[PDB]
Amino acid sequence: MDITELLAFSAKQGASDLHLSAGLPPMIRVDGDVRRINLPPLEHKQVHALIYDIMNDKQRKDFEEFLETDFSFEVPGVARFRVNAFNQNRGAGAVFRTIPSKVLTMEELGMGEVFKRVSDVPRGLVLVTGPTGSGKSTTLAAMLDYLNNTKYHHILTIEDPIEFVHESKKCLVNQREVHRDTLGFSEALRSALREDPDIILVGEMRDLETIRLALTAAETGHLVFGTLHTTSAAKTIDRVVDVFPAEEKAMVRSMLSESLQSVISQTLIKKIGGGRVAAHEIMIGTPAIRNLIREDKVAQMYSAIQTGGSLGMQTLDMCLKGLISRENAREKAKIPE
Amino acid sequence: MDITELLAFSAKQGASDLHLSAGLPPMIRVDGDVRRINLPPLEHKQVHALIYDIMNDKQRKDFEEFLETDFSFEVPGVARFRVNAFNQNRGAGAVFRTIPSKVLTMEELGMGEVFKRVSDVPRGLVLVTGPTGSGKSTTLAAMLDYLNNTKYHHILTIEDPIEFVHESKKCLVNQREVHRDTLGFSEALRSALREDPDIILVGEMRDLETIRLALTAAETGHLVFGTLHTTSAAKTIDRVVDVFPAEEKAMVRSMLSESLQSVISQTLIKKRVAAHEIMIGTPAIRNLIREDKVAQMYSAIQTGGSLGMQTLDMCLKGSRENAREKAKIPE
Amino acid sequence: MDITELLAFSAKQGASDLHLSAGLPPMIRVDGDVRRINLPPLEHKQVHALIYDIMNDKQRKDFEEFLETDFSFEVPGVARFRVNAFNQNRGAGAVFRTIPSKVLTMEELGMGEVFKRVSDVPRGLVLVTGPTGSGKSTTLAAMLDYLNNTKYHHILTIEDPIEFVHESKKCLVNQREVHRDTLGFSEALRSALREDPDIILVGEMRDLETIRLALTAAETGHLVFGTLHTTSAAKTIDRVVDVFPAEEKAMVRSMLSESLQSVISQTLRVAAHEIMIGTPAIRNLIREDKVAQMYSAIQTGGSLGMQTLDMCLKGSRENAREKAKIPE
Amino acid sequence: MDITELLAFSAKQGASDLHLSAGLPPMIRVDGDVRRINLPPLEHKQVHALIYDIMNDKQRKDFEEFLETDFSFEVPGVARFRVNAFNQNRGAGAVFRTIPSKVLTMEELGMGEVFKRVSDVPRGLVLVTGPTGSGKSTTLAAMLDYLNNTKYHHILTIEDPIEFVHESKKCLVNQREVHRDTLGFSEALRSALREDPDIILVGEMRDLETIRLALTAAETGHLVFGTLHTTSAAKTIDRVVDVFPAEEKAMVRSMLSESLQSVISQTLIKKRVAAHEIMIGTPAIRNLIREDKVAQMYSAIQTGGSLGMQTLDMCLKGSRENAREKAKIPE
Amino acid sequence: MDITELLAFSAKQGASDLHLSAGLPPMIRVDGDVRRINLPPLEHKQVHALIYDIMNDKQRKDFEEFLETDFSFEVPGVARFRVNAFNQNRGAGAVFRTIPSKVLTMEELGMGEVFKRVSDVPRGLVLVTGPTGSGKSTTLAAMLDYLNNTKYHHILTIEDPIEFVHESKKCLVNQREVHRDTLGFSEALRSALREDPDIILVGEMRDLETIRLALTAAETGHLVFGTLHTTSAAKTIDRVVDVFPAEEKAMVRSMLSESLQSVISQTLRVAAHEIMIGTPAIRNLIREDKVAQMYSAIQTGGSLGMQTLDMCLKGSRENAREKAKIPE
Amino acid sequence: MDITELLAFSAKQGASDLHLSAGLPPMIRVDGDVRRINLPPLEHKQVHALIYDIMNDKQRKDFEEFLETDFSFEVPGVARFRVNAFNQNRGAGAVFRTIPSKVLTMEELGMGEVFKRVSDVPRGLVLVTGPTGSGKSTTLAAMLDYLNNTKYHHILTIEDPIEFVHESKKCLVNQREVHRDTLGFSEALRSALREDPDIILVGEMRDLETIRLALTAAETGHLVFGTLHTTSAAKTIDRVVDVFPAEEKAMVRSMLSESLQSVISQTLIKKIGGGRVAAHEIMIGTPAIRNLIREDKVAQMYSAIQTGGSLGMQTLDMCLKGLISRENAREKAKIPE
Ligand SMILES: Nc1ncnc2c1ncn2[C@@H]1O[C@H](COP(=O)(O)OP(=O)(O)CP(=O)(O)O)[C@@H](O)[C@H]1O
Ligand SMILES: [Mg+2]
Ligand SMILES: [Mg+2]
Ligand SMILES: [Mg+2]
Ligand SMILES: [Mg+2]
Ligand SMILES: [Mg+2]
Ligand SMILES: [Mg+2]
Repeated sequence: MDITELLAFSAKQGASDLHLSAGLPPMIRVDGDVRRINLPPLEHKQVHALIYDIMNDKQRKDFEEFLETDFSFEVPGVARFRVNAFNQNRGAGAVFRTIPSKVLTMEELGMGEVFKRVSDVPRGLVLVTGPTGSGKSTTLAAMLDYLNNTKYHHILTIEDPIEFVHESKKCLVNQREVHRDTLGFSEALRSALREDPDIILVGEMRDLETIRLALTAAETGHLVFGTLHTTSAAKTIDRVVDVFPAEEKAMVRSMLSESLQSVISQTLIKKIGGGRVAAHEIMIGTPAIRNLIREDKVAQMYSAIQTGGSLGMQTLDMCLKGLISRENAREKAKIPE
Repeated sequence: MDITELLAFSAKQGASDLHLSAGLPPMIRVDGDVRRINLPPLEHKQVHALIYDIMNDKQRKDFEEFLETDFSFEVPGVARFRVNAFNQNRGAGAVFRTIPSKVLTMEELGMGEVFKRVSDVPRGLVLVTGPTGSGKSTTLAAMLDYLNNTKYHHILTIEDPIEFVHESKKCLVNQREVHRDTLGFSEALRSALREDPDIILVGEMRDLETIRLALTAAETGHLVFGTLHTTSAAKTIDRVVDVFPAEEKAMVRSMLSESLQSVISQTLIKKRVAAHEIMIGTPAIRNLIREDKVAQMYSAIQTGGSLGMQTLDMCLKGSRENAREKAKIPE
Repeated sequence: MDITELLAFSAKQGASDLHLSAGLPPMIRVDGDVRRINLPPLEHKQVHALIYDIMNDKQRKDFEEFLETDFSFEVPGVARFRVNAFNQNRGAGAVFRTIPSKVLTMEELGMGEVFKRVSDVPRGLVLVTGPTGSGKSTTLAAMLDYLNNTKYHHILTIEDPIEFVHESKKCLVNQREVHRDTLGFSEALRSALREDPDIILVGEMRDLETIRLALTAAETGHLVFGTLHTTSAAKTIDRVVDVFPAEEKAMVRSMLSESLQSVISQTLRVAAHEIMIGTPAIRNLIREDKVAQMYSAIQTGGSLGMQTLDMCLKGSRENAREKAKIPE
Repeated sequence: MDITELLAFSAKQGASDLHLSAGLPPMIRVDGDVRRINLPPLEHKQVHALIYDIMNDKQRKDFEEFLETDFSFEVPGVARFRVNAFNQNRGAGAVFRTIPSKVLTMEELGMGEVFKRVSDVPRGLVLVTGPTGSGKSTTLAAMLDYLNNTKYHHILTIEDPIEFVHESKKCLVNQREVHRDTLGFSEALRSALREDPDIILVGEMRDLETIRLALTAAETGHLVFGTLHTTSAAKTIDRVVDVFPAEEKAMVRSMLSESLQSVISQTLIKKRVAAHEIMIGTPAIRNLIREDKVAQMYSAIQTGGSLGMQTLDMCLKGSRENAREKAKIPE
Repeated sequence: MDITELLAFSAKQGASDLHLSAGLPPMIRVDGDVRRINLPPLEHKQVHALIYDIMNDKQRKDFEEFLETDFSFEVPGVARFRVNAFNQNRGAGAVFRTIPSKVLTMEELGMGEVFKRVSDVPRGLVLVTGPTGSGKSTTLAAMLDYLNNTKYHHILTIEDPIEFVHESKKCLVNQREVHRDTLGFSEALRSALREDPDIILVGEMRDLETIRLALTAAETGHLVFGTLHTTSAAKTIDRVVDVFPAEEKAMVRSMLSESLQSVISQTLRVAAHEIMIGTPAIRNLIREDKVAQMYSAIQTGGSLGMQTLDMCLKGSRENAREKAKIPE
Repeated sequence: MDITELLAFSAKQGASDLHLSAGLPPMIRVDGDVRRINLPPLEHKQVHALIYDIMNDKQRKDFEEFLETDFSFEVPGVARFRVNAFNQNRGAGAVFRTIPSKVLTMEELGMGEVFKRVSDVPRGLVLVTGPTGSGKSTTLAAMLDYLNNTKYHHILTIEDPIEFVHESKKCLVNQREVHRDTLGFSEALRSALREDPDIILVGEMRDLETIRLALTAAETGHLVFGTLHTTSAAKTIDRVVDVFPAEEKAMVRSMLSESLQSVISQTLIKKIGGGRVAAHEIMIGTPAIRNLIREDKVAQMYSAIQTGGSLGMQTLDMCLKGLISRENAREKAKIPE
C-alpha cells in the first residue's frame, strides 16, 4: 500500500484531502469529515519515507531546513495534488489536497440561466465567494467552461497553483501558474492588460495590490473574475472596501460601484439523503445598487436583493427555502425561522 | 511561415491582434473574435523559437529571467506591434497588438475648434480619458498634430511603447520609448524638465510618482498631456486625488486646481464615432476642485456651453439605444 | 540529589515551580507560596553544574553568551517543564515551571453547555484570556477535548512549547512545537492555511504578524482559538486593536468585528469566567468603536450564556472581591 | 596609595563620592563640597592605570572603544561603588559613588502602615518618585524588606547597578545587575515573565520599552515597582503617558488606569526627614486616569485621607521655611 | 561645423537653447520659438559623435548605461551651457541651455528700493519663485550684486551648476559647484554653518533635507536665499510645508513663520513680481495655518512695498491677462 | 608670510575669523565685517599648499575624497582655531575661526549681580541665546568662571569642539570634546548623570535627544546650561516646545515649566565711538511665569518681564534704553521708537 495506492484509494472514495500523520493510519476527508482509512497506524519512519521519496532534492532541502514546505505532485492517470509537508509532536505529517480534474458543467451542477447571464456580461467585475471548501472554484470553472463553450474570446488566468485545467474550445485559454509561469499576481496582471484578454481570472482578492490591479483591469474594460471568503453580498462589498487604508477607500468604493457586475456568495449543505448541494446568494449590479455602493449605503442592499427576483437575484435565505433538511438549512440561514 | 509572414498574414486579414500559444496554431482577432489560422498547431519549442528569433539579447534576458516581458517590434512597410511574451500551462506564448501608424487630423476626426482652444493653452494639464478603445491616443495624436502644424515648439513624448509616430513639422518632436530610449516614466519626466519642452505627453497617469512629476511639470510651466480610464470629468478629478495617501492629498488637490486646464472624457459609439465630455478649467471650477466640492462640477459643465464645455450626455444628443447604453442618465 | 530527583520531588509535592538560586537551597512553589526544600544551600558552582548538565550545546551557548535563556525539559515518566536560566547577584539561577500534562474534561472542570456552544461554531475567532496562571490553557484544552470527542475534524495547534498533549479521538490532532516542529508562529500559521485544518490553536498572540495571520485564518473560514493576558472582554477587544499602528487599526477593527465569535476572560482553586458572545449588536459596537458600551451588553446577554466577571463571581466573599471589577 | 586605599580613605572621611581627573589630585565630595586630598596631582598615565587596574577585560574594552563606561565595584568589608569612567580635555577620569549597603526598615524610617498596605497589594504598579536624593530607592528597599519579612514570594530585581542587597528571608530574592547579570532592562523584563516572580523592581521608568514591559508585567498579574523623577502624583501620571507617541498613548493610558495601585512622590527635608505625597488607586481615580481628567486628581488625593492618601503639602504640615521651600502652595 | 561652432552660432543668434535631434538639422530657440538652422539634417551617427566628442568618460558611461544624462559644458570666450543628453525614436538627442553669464544690476533690471530693503535684512529666509524661465536666478544675482556692492560680508553660494559668476567687491564671494566643488546640497549646507557666511544662496530647494538645512541655516542667524517653482507667495508657503510628511509639518510651519522674511514670486521681456514681506500678522497667518488670508494681507501691505502679482501687472493688456491671477 | 604669521596677524587685529580663498588676498573678519588684508592675491596653488601643509593624512584624505572637511588647529603660544576647508569656483578656500583663549570675567564684561544670581541657583535650566556671533558663549564662560571662582562644585561640559578651557579653581572642571573625548552629546549626557555633576554645559539645544536628555538632567536636579539661536525670552520658549512632535509637546512644556530658571537673549551692538557692547533680555523663572509656560500662555510673558525689574528682569528694548547710537539701538529693538 504505497502513496500512489493511497491516493488512488482516496480518489476512489471521493476524498478532497488525504492526511498522513505519524502515529495514525492514513485519514481522508469526505464531505467535510476526516476519517481513518482501515489501515495500520503509520509510524514516523514510514510517514517520513512516504513523503521523502516523492520529494525532489530542492523540496527535501526546503523541507529539511525550513521544517515545512509546499509543492504539487502528480499521479499519472489519477490526479494532481497540492502537498504540504510538516512536523508535529509525533513526527512527520502531510496533506495531499486533490486538485479537481474534470471540469463540471453548469448543467452537471444544476446551475441555471442566471449564471449564464452573469457570465455573459461584456466587462466588469464578478465575485464568487464563500469560506474554504464551499465550492467557489468549481462554480467559477463552470462559468468559464460555459464561456469557453460559447464565445470566441481569450480567457487568461492567474492561479497559485492552477486548479482546473481547461481545454481551448471556442476561447483561447491561457492559464498561468504563479511561481512557475510568472513571478507573481501583480506581474501577471500588469502583463494581462497587454495580453489582449477578454476575461481574466484572479485567484483571490486579499493582498491589496492584486485588488488594485484587479479593479484597474475591470475598470479598463475587461471581464474580471475574482474570489473572497465572505458569506453574503454585503459582507463581500464591505470586505473589498474595508481592507484599504482611509486615504484609498473612496476610489476603491467608486471603482467598485462602476465595475461590479455580480456577487455570488455560496455554501454547501449536507443534502438530505446523502452528499451535498450548493446554495447561493446572488446579487446583480444594477444602477440602484451601484448607487448604494457609491454612496456607501450598502446596508440597504440586502432588501434590494430581495426585490431583484426578476433579474435572478436572491438572498441566501431565499435560496434555502428551495433537497436539504430544514435544520441543516437553519444552521446556515442568515435568519433562522 | 515565419513570424514576419504570420504578421503579414494577420494584416492581410485585417486582424487587430495575433496570438501565439504553445499547443495551438496561430490565432488572430478580427472584428472582436479570436480565430485559428489554417495551420498546424505550434508546440512550445516552435513558439519559443519564433519569439526568441525576434527578441534582442536584453529582451531574451528579461524574458528568460523574469518569465515575461514587453517590447515593440516593427515589420518594415507593414506595421509596428506592441508585443508581450509570457509563459503558461502549455508553455510559451505571445501577443502581437498592431499599432496604428498614421496620425489622423482633427478634421478627419470631425473635431472642432474647442479642441484647438484646449490644445492652444500655454501651460498646464490636459487629460484625455475613457475606457480602452475609447480613442484617447487618437484624440491626443490629433491635438499634437495640430500643434505640430501651428507652433514652433518642442513636443516631447514618453510612451510605453511609442504608439503614433509624428513627423517634425513646425514643432521639434522627440518621442521616447520607455525601456528602450529611457529607463522609466520617472527618469524621462525628471529629464524632461531639462530638455526645454513646451509640450509633454505622458501615456497614462497611473503611478503616483508619474502623477507627481506630471503635476510638477505642469505647475513648472509646460503644457502636459495625460490619460486615464475614468468616464467623466468629475471622476477623473476625484481619481487623481483619491490615489494619493492622506498626507499628500491636499497638495495634489491644490496643484491640480491651479494647473488643470481641461478634461476630455471619451467613448466610441456605432453610427464608430467618438463622443466627448469636455470641461474647461475656469476660476469657478478651479475653486470647486480647490475646495473639494467637485460634486457640483457636473452642472458647472452643463452651464459652460459658451466656452465649449459639454457633458457626455449632452454630446450624445447630437442609434438612440446605442446612445442610452452609454449615457450617464438614460432617457 | 540531582536535578531529575529534585524535579521528581517537586512533582511529588505538587509544586508548580522549582527555583534554583545560587546561595540558597532549592525552593518550590506550592499553592502560591515559595518555600525552601530541607536541603543544604546550593552554591554557584553546583547550581551552574545542575543547569549546565541538562542543557544541550546550543542552550549552553545561548546561556553563556546571552547570560540567560529559555528551553523545555522532560523527565521521562514524570513531567515536562518550562525552564528559564539566568544570572543574579549571588550567581546562576533557574526556574522550572511544570507543564500540566493530563487534559481535563469540561465536566471535570464544571464547564457548562455555553462552552460547548462556543466551541461548536463553524468558523471565526475565539479568545480565552486572563493573567499568568489564570487557567487559560486548561480551559482551551477542555474545549479542544470536547471537539475531539464530538467532531470528525482536523485540530492543528502551534505552541511554544506544547503544553497539553491530546490524543486523536474523532478529530485528527496535529500539535506543532515552535522552534522544534516549526520555525515560528508566522511560518506555521502561513502553513496552516494549506494543511486543511478545521480548528487552529495559536498558543500565543505573540506579535502583530501572528495576529494578522490568526485573523486571516479565522476570516478565511477556519475556527481559530487564541489567547491574551487581558482581564475582561472589553480590554481584550481594545487590546487587539490598540497594538497596531494607526494606519492599520481600522482594518483590524473591521476584520475583528466580522470574525470574533466569543471572548472568555478568566481567573482562578476554582475558575471564574467572563463570557461574551459575538452577536450583531456587539459586532457593531466593535465595528463602530463603541466597545465602551459592551460591558452592559454582556450584562443583558444572559439568554445566550453571556456573563460579566462580577456576575459569575456571585455564584470566599473576600476572595471574590479581591478579583471583582466592582467590589461590593 | 592605590585605588583601594583611596576609596578606604574616602570612606574614612565620610565622602559620598571620589573623583579622579587627569591633571588633578584625587578629590572627594563631603557634605556637598568637592575637596582635594592632600596628595600630589595625578597625571593622565597614572589615572588611566588606576582605572585600568580595577577594570575587567570587557570593561577595559567598553572603555577603550566607547571612550567611557559604567560598572559596579566592591571593596570587601568597606562598600560597593557605582563607577563611571570617561575622558576629558586633560585625559582620563572616573567617579566613584558610594552605594549604601544596609537596608533600613520601615520602622527605622518612621514609615507607617499605609506603606505596608501599598506593599501588600497582590498585583499592579507602584511608583516611587522624586528628584535625585529624595530617597526613592531607600523607601523601596524598606517596602521590599517588609515583603521579604512577611510573604513567601519571589522578589526579582533588575538594577543598573544593584544598589541595596537584600538577603532572602521569607521571599526568594534574585537581584539582576544590568550589563553584568543581564544585557538590558528589556531582556530581563521579557525573561521576568517566565521567572515566576511575584514582585518585580525596575530601577527607573525611563525608556519606552522598559515602561511597556513594566506595564505588561503589571497587567499580566505581578506587583511591579518603578521610579521616576516627577514631583507629584498627577505629574507622574501625565509623564508616563506623555512620553509615548500619539498612536500609543491611549493604550498606555488604559493599561495604567487598570494597573496603577499607588504613587508615592517624595522629597528630603532638614529637621533630614522624608515627606511623601501618597495616592491610592481607587475606581474614581482610575476613571480620572482612564478618561484623561487627571487634573482633578490633586483634590481627590486631598479627600482620600481615610485610605491614607495625602498631598505633599498636607504631609508637610506634620522648619516652616524649609517646608515652604518644597510646598506646592507656599503659605 | 562642429558643436563648438554650432554653440557659437546659437550665441551669435541670441538663442536660449540649442537642440540636437537625430533626423533633424540643428535647431535653436530664440524669443520662445524653436527653429531649424539652415543646415543639413543630422543623422544618429553624427549627433551621437557630436555629443560623444564633448563628453568625458564618466559622462559617456552615465549616458551609455543610463541612456540619458546631464552635465555642464563650456565654450571658452563664448558661454557655459546646461547640457542634457538623451535618446528618442530616431536616435540620440541633446539640449544645450545657455547660461546667463553677465550679472545685471538692480538698476539695469528696473528693480526698486523694496528689493534692497528685502536684501538688507540681517538674517532669515528669502524666497524668489516662479515657473521655469521666469527670471529667478537673475533677480537673485541682482540682489547679491547689490549686497556685494554695499556690505563687507561673506556670500557663499551652492549651485547645480553655478549660473552667474560674481566678482568679490565688498563681499567675499565663494561659489560652490555641486558635484565638482562639493558632493551635494546637504554636505555644502552642513559645511556652510562652519564657513562663517553672512549670506547663503541655495540654488535648488532640491529635497526635504536641503530645506531642513536651509531653514536651520536661516534660523541659526544667516541670511538665506532660496528658490521654488511656485507662482505666488501663498502657494510658496503652502508648498514648503506640504512637501513634508505629517509628523514633521508643524515644526516646519513654525520654523518658517519665525524665519521667513520675504517671498518674491515672478514671471516674464520685462519681469513682474508678487512681493510679500514677513510682518507679525503674516507670521501669525503662517503659524496658525491661515495662509488663505495672506493674499489680501499682501493687497494691504503697500506701505512696506508689498504687491500682488495682479497689482504689479497693472503697471500688452492681453499679455498681462494671460498671466493674471484674476483676468479682468 | 606663512599661515602661522597670517593667524598671528589676525589675532593681533582682534579678528574672529581668517578666510583664505583662491584668487583673493587673505581676509579677516573684525567686529562683523570681512576685509582684505593688505597682501597679494593668493592663487589656488598657494591656498592649497597653505591648507594641505597643515592637514594630517586623515584630514587630507577626508578633504580630498569628500571635497570638504573640518578640524581644529593650534598655533602654539597664539591660539587654537576651528578650520573648515573647501572648494569653490576659483579653487580652494578655508576659514580659520579663532577659539577664544582667555576667559573674560563678569567684571571685564560689565555683567552685574543679576548674572550671579542666575548662576547661583542650585538646580534647573538656564538658557543663553542669540544668533551667530552674538557672544552667547562668552557670557556663559563668564558665568562658569564665576562659579569656578565661588563654589566647590563639579562643572562638567560637553562641547563640540571645546571652546573656552577653564582651569580648576574651586570647582572641579571636566570638559569633554565631542568626537574625541566622547562619542556624542547623548552618550556624554547619559554619562553625566552618573558623573556627580553639580553643573552641566550642553553646547546647543537643536537635535531632540540632546534636549530630552538636557531636560531630564535639569529635572533630575542638576544645574544645566544650554543655548539656542533665538532673540527673545518668548521665542526661546516657543522654540524649545515647537521643535517636538505633537505627542511629545505636553511633557516638554511641563518639564520646562518646572525646570527653567532663566533665559538670557543677547545681541552685540556697534558701540558709539568704536567696538561693540552686549545688550540682554533677561527673564527669571518665577511661579507666575512658570504657569505662563505650563498653561501655554507665554504670549503674556513679555509684559511679565517688563514688570520683573525687582528681580533684575528686563526686555531687550528696556536694556537698549541704557554707549550706543539711538539708530543702532533701533536697528535691534523689538519696538522701534
Ligand atoms: N560682550 C561682548 N562684547 C564684545 N565682543 C564680544 C562679547 N562677547 C563676545 N564677543 C566677541 O564676539 C565674537 C563671538 O563671541 P562668542 O563665540 O562668545 O559668540 P557665540 O556664542 O555666538 C559663538 P557662535 O557664533 O558659534 O554661536 C568673538 O570675537 C568674541 O570675542
Ligand atoms: Mg478553489
Ligand atoms: Mg491609448
Ligand atoms: Mg498556559
Ligand atoms: Mg535611587
Ligand atoms: Mg535659473
Ligand atoms: Mg559660542
